[PDB]
Amino acid sequence: KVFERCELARTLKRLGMDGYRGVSLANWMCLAKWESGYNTRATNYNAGDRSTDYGIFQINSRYWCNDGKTPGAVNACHLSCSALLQDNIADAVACAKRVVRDPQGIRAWVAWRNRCQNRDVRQYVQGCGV
Ligand code: NA
Repeated sequence: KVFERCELARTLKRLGMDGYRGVSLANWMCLAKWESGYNTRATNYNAGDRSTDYGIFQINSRYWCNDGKTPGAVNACHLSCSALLQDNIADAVACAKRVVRDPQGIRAWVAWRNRCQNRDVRQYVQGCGV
């Protein structure tokens, strides 16, 4: 499904993402916006290394979830990558929390560095009542 901005903001807050490991809600919103445009069914195949990015946060199969076709991969979130394509984002959120628990934190997503880091991200949550 494709979330509307404020709808997603309220959903993430309820799931406990605001300030999770120091990452503000607006940063997670900026990340979801640039990664998938708030689309839970988005997938991106990386022909260069044979891995695929899944869901709203575009989580990669080489380390985070299992899709069976990615070479030399692990599954740190202990999930089938299919779980990251559901309309209900509970599992995608639990896995995103795992990703940021790693030593790079939010920086793990290159898109965050490119479009969110050191920018005014307030706009992503304004008017949402969060
Ligand atoms: Na994997």
